[PDB]
Amino acid sequence: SMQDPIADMLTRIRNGQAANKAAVTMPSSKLKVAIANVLKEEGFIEDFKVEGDTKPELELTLKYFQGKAVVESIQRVSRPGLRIYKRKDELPKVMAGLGIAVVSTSKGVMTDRAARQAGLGGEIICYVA
Amino acid sequence: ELQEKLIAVNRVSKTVKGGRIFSFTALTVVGDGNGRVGFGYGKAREVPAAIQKAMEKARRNMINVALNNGTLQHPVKGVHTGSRVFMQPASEGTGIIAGGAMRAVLEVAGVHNVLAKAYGSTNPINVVRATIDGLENMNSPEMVAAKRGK
Amino acid sequence: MVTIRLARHGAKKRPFYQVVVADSRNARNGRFIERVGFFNPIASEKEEGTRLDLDRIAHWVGQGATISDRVAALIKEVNKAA
Amino acid sequence: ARYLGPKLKLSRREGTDLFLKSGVRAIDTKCKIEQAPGQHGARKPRLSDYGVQLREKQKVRRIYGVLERQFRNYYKEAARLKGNTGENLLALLEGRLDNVVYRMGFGATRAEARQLVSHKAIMVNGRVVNIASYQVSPNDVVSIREKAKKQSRVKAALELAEQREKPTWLEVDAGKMEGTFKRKPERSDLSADINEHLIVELYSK
Amino acid sequence: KIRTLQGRVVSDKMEKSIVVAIERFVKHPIYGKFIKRTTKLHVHDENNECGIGDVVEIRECRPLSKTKSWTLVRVVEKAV
Amino acid sequence: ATVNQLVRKPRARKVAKSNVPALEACPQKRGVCTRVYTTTPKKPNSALRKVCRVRLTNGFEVTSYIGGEGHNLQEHSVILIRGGRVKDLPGVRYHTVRGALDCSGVKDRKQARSKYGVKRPKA
RNA sequence: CCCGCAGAAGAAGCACCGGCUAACUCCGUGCCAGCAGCCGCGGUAAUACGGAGGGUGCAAGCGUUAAUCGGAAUUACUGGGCGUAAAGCGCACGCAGGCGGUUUGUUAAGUCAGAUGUGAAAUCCCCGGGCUCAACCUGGGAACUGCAUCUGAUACUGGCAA
RNA sequence: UAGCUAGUAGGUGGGGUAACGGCUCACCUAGGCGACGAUCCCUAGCUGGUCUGAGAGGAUGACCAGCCACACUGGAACUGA
Repeated sequence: SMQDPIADMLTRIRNGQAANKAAVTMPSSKLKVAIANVLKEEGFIEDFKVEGDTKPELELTLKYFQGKAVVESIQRVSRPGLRIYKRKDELPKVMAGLGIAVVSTSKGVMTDRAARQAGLGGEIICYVA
Repeated sequence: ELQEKLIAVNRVSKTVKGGRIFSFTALTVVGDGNGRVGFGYGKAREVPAAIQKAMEKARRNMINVALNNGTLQHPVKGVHTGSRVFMQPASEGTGIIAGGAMRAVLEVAGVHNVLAKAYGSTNPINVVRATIDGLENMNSPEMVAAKRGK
Repeated sequence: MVTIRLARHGAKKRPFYQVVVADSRNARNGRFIERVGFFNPIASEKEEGTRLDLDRIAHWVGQGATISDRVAALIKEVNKAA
Repeated sequence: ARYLGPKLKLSRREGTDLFLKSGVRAIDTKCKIEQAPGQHGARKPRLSDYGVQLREKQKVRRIYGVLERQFRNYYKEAARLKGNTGENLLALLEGRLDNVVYRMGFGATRAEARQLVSHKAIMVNGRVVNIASYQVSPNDVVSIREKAKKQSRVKAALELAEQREKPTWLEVDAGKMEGTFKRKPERSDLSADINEHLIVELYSK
Repeated sequence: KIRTLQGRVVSDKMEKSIVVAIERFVKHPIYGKFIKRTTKLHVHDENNECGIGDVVEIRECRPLSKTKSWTLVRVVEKAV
Repeated sequence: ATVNQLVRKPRARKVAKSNVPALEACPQKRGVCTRVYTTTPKKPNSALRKVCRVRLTNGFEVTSYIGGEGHNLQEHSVILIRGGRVKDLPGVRYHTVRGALDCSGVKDRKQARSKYGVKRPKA
């Protein structure tokens, strides 16, 4: 059956961006809202909201500037069959720092920059082009 | 002042009722030393006119490639048919290191120093149009800045 | 016993000694416990070329080490001042 | 070592004045430029890219009169040090004692400067230097002792020196056939014909 | 303090003897996977207190006999 | 393949046996030879070519080709064998060493002097 | 290591010259004589076989071989592939392994911070010193990419309870 | 190369080493190891390192250091710290 919802919605938003939709809906969890909050504070995704108690779900809206898409590429690096772990000095820099990196730390989940000032290592989730 | 330089040339055949009749083909790129590099492809009966036809066709298919100083900014992938390429900035010095049928198309771009390498099968016709769209997919900080805050 | 001997590492016709503390039964330049200093006989006009650490050799004398003739002459030559 | 051969053969083959003959009549009858000698060297050879690289290497090598192994070691040392590779390589190569002796003007050709060096002539800090592979250090003194004094060769060289440009980084001095070294030379003063990057590209492969 | 390890019995009972196994994760030096690894010792006990399928700590001491070098101190979660 | 499949069984290399069953990775060996042969080449070319059968000191028996112009080999004599293969004749992977031990060199050869091992004349 | 003696004296060779890879023209040989690492070149005009002259590459050395690695993404983890080429078992059913929906507490076993002990001295590296110059010797740092212990961090997996 | 192992695995008491010890003795138990490679074959001294490649790796253990095991081929001890 299903093995991960993180990969599920990452693939979902990628395919939605390719097909040029305007709304994506999926169930919710604390990890989901945390990752959505981080993405929105950085600014790839427009906004988010939640509805429902017994069956809560999230909704996301993409972003456009002209006909060219915004999310150029995306892929989940950590898989439930193989883990990845990096020290402080080993935080990779995608796209020579132009891009973003999702890191889960002891102090929470945030961008790579604040981790670098705080000098804390943790988990790696996805690479945004 | 635009530059030019030949790459390769090979014969072909048709084998029509009378017998084997031949023709020639040529390919060439152009560059102004400040990006904005295109290429062309054409065929004729003999080389002296074939190369001229190739160059006269090459004036089309212009593109615009952002460049920084003298080196390329960030790595880029490239895929087409059965060839793949890889690049890396290597700021300052060390010139340009790259294989054949790749040196010319990059030299006219104006970059005086860069590091790159091509993967897989490397027939020259297919290898070109890989660095082209690779540079097409390139982004400088201004464009990404234009869609996210600062 | 425990002694303070001399060993060399230099090229032919160009000595370079290195005073060290080790066991008597071992070889000249082989196993050793801890380096303590060095001496350059040919040396030059330059002042540098004769250094030791008085504290460590004093401690090792306290622990029960002995002395060799050349190193004794050297330390008498330098002492704290001479 | 050393070349020991017909020098204008290499002058003609390269296709540019190599400054290594340096007589008084720097005229055509000496050289016969743009001929490319040989049995039938009249024909244009239609160089290729690898040929361009090899010819540039030949030019840069013969101008400074060095064999292969020394050049490879020089490239290794230049690459080890920091900074731009080509500029560092040229700056390092310029520092050879024979070249600075020639540029001071105590000779006419680099080869004759080396001949003077090998015969225990040039003096520094009151100590004789034997070899031309010596690397000069900043803020040194170049001079000639008294055994080789009153030799007409040095006077003739001094008189013919002024036809050159007297590079700024070095002080011409020469009031009493005595000089003074100042600093490492740089890109601006040396001729801009030589292209650095191609040598590095050649050693890349 | 005194270093300790925790394990599982999965063993028969001889006269004053139990066998224990312990587990821990490790990172493979090549492929990056994590694989469960098992190691086995032999223990000298007292009054054959523990039983099959019980969780118990362990510590080392003087070598008593062949392959027997550790002894128990405390037992926690008695029985299954 | 998935990572579990690898940690169950690792990858495998290839032995890649070399082209010289002369073995012992020794560039040169010594032989005694027994007799001389002449045999035809393959289709696209045609001439006469000389070979020789050598019974080495390691118990191996192989056949080698002799290059040059003329030779002085009969019955049994001491020669030197080096690496290198001839594509034309099928069944030979060796070149006899000219101008060494007992195989005397060619005469009058002037161009390409170093090979064939003949005392270069200084006049 | 310095000083002196008329003294040019006493001192240069070796590979390649069709493409791959820098440089060509004549004479004799004419499916014989032969080369060659792959393509293969030779029956009357060889830029490839033998000689001569020129050219090209390194030089107190230069070519031949033997052996190791990358070019090889041709064992593919970082980094490949399975409709038609070398490749999906004939199908199902299920132990041992691997991996798991979604909440709230506890736990510090993974994991991450900080400190301490330990990874012998040569070498590999960076600033300098010395032998007329380097090779070579050497003063001080750097890393030995781990191991063990102690104190902390609780977002994710792990053990617990609902 | 799919089953190996009775001083083999423990307990009780004596003897022998500088010392715990199946290090050896008499008795009592029914065990120990193994698919996360036991037994059985072929092959090789081991590291700080060396060479190569950008990194990962891949071969290798020449001299200089560190440690073992070996003195015609099999076995024993006296002497001595």
